[PDB]
Amino acid sequence: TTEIELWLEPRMGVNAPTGDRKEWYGYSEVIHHADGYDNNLLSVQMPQYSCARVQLPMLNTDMTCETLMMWEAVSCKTEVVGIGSLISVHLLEAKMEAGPNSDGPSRPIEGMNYHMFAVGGEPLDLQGIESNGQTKYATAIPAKSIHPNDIAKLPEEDKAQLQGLVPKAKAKLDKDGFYPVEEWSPDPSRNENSRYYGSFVGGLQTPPNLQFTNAVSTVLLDENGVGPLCKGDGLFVSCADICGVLVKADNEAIRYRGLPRYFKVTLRKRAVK
Amino acid sequence: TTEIELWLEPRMGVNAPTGDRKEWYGYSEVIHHADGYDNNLLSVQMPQYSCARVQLPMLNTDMTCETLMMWEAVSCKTEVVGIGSLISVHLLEAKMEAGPNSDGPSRPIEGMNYHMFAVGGEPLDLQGIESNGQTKYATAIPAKSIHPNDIAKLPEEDKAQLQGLVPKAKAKLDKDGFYPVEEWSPDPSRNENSRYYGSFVGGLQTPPNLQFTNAVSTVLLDENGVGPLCKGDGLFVSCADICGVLVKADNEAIRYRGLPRYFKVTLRKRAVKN
Amino acid sequence: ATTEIELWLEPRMGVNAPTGDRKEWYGYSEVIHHADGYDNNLLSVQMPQYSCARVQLPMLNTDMTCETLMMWEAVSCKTEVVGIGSLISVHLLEAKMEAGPNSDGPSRPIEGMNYHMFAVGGEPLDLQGIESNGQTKYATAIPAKSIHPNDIAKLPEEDKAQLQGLVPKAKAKLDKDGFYPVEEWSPDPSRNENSRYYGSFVGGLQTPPNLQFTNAVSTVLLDENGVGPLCKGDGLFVSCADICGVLVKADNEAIRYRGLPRYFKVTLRKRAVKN
Amino acid sequence: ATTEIELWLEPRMGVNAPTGDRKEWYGYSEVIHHADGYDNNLLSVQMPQYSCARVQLPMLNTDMTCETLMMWEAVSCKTEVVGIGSLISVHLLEAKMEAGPNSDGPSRPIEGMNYHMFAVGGEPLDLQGIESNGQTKYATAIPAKSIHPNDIAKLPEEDKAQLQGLVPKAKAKLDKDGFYPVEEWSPDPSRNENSRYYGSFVGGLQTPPNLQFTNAVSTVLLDENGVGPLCKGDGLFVSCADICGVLVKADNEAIRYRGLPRYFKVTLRKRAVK
Amino acid sequence: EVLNIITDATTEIELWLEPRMGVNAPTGDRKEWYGYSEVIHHADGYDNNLLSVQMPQYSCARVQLPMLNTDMTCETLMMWEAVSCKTEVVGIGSLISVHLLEAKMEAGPNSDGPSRPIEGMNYHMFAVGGEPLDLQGIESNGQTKYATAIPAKSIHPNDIAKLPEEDKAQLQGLVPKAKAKLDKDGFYPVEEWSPDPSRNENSRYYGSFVGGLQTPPNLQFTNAVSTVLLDENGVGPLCKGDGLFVSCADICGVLVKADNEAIRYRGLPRYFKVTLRKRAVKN
Ligand SMILES: [Mg+2]
Ligand SMILES: [Mg+2]
Ligand SMILES: [Mg+2]
Ligand SMILES: [Mg+2]
Ligand SMILES: [Mg+2]
Repeated sequence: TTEIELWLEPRMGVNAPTGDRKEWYGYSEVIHHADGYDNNLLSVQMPQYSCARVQLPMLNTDMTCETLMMWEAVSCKTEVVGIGSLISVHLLEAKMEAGPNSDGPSRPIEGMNYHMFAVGGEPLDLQGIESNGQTKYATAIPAKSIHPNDIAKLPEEDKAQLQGLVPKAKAKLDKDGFYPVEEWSPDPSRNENSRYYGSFVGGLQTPPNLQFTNAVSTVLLDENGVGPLCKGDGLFVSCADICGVLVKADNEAIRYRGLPRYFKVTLRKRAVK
Repeated sequence: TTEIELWLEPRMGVNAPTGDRKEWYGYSEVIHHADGYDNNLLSVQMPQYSCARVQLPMLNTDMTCETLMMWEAVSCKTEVVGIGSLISVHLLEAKMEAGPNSDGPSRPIEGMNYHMFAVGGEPLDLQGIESNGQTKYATAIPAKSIHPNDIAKLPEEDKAQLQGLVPKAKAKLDKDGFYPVEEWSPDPSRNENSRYYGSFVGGLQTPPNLQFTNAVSTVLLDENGVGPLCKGDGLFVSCADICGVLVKADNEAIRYRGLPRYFKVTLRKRAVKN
Repeated sequence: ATTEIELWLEPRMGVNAPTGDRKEWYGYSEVIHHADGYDNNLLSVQMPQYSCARVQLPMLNTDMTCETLMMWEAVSCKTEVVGIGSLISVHLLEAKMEAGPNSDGPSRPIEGMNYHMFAVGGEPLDLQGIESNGQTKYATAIPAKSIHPNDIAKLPEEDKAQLQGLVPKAKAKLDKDGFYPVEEWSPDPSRNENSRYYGSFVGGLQTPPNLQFTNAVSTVLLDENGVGPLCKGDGLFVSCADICGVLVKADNEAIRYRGLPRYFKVTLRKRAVKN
Repeated sequence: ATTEIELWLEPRMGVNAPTGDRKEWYGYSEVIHHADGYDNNLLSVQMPQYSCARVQLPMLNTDMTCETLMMWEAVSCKTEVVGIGSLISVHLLEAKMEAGPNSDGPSRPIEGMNYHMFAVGGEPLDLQGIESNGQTKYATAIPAKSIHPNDIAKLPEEDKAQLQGLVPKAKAKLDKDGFYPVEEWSPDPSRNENSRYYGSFVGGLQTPPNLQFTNAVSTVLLDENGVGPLCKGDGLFVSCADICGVLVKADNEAIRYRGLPRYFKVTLRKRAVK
Repeated sequence: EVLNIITDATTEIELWLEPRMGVNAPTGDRKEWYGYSEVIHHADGYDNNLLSVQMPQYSCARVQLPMLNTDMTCETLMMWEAVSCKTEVVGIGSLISVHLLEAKMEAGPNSDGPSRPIEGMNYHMFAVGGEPLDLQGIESNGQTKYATAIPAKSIHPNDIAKLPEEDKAQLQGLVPKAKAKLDKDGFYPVEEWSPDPSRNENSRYYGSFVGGLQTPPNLQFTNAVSTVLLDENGVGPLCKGDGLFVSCADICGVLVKADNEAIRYRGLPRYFKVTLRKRAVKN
């Protein structure tokens, strides 16, 4: 038996409280309707998956032996923190929800809620897609994010295929704040050594629906009673928690809002062949 | 136990990234309110079911034996991929969700959500229906789609019957991207060797509600512990996943949007009476 | 010992046949306005009704005088609303456009009130009558095209406000297809001891319709003592009503209800009873 | 050994009888305006109330002084709201039309607040008082048409803001039908040991009413020790309240609450007690 | 070290927790709005200082249980173990009111219709533990201006983390130093403090949130359900010092002012009934 705790901070676009965008950590950069067509869509405008690898106590001195020991993740407790902050109606720079001569409340955080968490023994497998195959993305050296066609490398005239399923558009979630949610999803064709759980509610004004409790556990064992086996004695957790949007007052454009997620994974030892 | 994996790409109307409509693959053609009355409704304006038959390993050397082996589908995992892409508020040509002089976001994908998947040992049985019996449909040779009255062959003065249940309007889901969702539904009076599961949320602005996970399975065994029996060593898989609509900015017409679905079907060998 | 029974029930939303002047709106209701029943007489074609049918089962007993008889017992059923995919249409005929007045957008889809109920019993489903407005004016026909609670209760005109509560005399059996309007009749929970009914309702004019369809789900009809509905006279009685929303006309924004057909598959067994 | 009990509870939305001047709006409330209770005295007919009734059961004991006595024990119940189909009406008398000003569209259907609760017990249901506005003005008549929390707590006027929280003195028994308003009284969870109540609430003015009806479902009334409500005095007490939405008037856009009758079927058995 | 249960070994506890939406007492100038928050405007906290009365807070209370051990230096002692509890929000029916004082009218400009009912954000949580509930701090806006009084009427996450002004944007993520214990009624704002899942090993909390300004409130109430407080090992919270700690917060929606369309939060009281048993422990 053993237990592992850690926090995953949100990666909505502004992924660090530094630089010019310092004051909007935990948010995305402002997004307009023609972005990606009038201009190049920035990394800071695309909410990304969070990820982390935890080094577990190394179990095998000689890895050449036929019978080895491995950490097996049996269950997990996970929770999104800071949900109470979403009741705010005094949001900075946010649009007022009232008539022209009023002094009413600001728009609260509302809209798209995308929530996923994953526990596995190796990086999460991702499948790429594009809502618009010809969306213009900015490029920097080094790269601040990675998009499906950076791997599939289809000709520019063939990028409409990315609106369906491109088998070459696959990747591993091997870097935090690097894979945009709107382009990558957990790959159901793989992820045999991982468990992921996701839900999505669209719309711009949809009421956010979130729960939080410390009395619920997610069992990670499969039908055979075997959970994720941590290769290299590494535990891989990943998440994504878009909780809604903020509506700017001046031009009504939006930023996504994310919240931190907590993990407590319970592991046992298993002998493998 | 053997597992079979495959993807079913969406057939919303623009069913291939080729031609003039190449850039809107995975979407439908633009739809206006008077389409089908002011003109002929196009096949690219009607989302259709996706289907595929998978050839399984041949099991029998002689089909006249009283006892034969058949592949039995016992369970399945299925998932709609690309759900995170539905958060986009920078959609091409989409209507802006803000005031007249603003520079706000675009409408995200929202509206009708029609999600169904099916696993069987033979093509899925379909039942035809029309919301408007007198809807005008375009015709090409060869046909790009098939409609209920193409089989029922009712006189034009009797097509209002298709707004109810016309028993002669039956078909098998035997062609990918051919049977429109708005005209064909899984036939509950048949499909004894298939299992289908469907859900529908209407409206044009409804927030889409979707889930994705790899820790959930659907048991395909019936009350007698028998799953679909693959006739001719063929596993038949069907789906249709309308995830909402995109609203044009210039004239506010809509395109349906669909997403690919994945299948992992678990099968075993069963001996049956012949 | 065992038998299965299949049948369809076509919707009875008002226009109950693809014949006559209203032929093209079979499966819909007649157009309804806010003052109908007040400035004019409300028509039966404007009132969705329950669908019902009696299925003749194989005869079980020869001498009906015998002390011990045999009855068919419905144990389970599968039921499904077919044609749900047609509700995605945004090109509905004569429908209001869902966009700015100077656009060329889609039509309003079928949305709004969803009233879904099905029933299986050994006798006609017992109904209880009610009125949302006691003084609603209903058209009169001989023979009648529909029946209303006061046709049975027969209260004086000045006492019809009682029908907005519960009038015990306002009771009937669902004994005629396309005859008992939904807005006036409900399953009677004070009876129906030999029937099983399951119903749900979601109101509003713009509510998104929420419907499911599958063939891997059954409904067990046995009660807490393991007894299902016993078919009297060797007759199986099925009932249903499936309002899936409304259509909004473009010219004056009035509405029509819309329904879809429902399928039944009931499994029955033989059961001995005392006469 | 075992008995069954049936009874109907008619709604007490304000107009609590099909007699008098407000005869035609039985089953509804009186019209409610925003400034009512401030511009005037709020009427009892403007406040939906709980229904209740005591059902006399067969007498069991010839001497209430014996150490061992028999009592009726309610083990399970079947309850249903009737008339749900009537909520589809879009031709409500005097109701606001939901269409453009030049149109001839349908009326507003019944929608908005849904407050549904039923209770079964061996004695009157215990209630706890509250006020959303402590200084609400209530009309007075002799005999009283309803009762309010401060009629029992008897706080001075300048301290009535306490009733916007928890005032322990504002307690009462549901001992009179069409007498205790819903907006002032809730079931008291600090008591009601000999009762079972089940309630739900969806607010707002335009929320779609969501209701179900079936005769295949029962509610078990036993507690964790397998004991149900014991009927003191051989009397069974049932209570309810079923606000199903509001009607909006066309002329001033004010509202009436609308309720529906509720049916009860309670199964009882004989139990010996000390 | 938890041992076995001792089989007068049980007891029951009841109490009410009144809402602390900001106006936390029916006294003073804000007396008439007890159970509500103070009026809130969009630019509050930016062009002025946000007040304690404008920030709904958690309710909490300690219940003194019967003393179990006379000699606290004994090797084997006994503690109260909370096994289950019933909890209920009272006054839910009051939320049907459409004649709310000073509330905006929901009708056309020349009409006389109903007021807006209570609707909007719903935040409902309750917690039962053997010690104060652990809290984790956060800020929706890092630079929100908060009014300060001596003594303080509420506490904010940066009062503990003590970050410099140019680093308060970290409070929009997870600042580990911003932790506290729910040890004071009407003092910890809901919009800044959440139950800390990295701690609270001796507490059980259950919460849900539905946002938006016009969302229909959805609440239930019944006396026929219990919440089992035992963990996976069959051990409920152990009450250190024979003290039972109950916490809650029940924002049920907002009231919209008619004159300027600004809002007040509204809360309702919550009831608790905790069942406890005697559990042996090793000191
Ligand atoms: Mg695989
Ligand atoms: Mg069949
Ligand atoms: Mg009866
Ligand atoms: Mg008590
Ligand atoms: Mg810990």
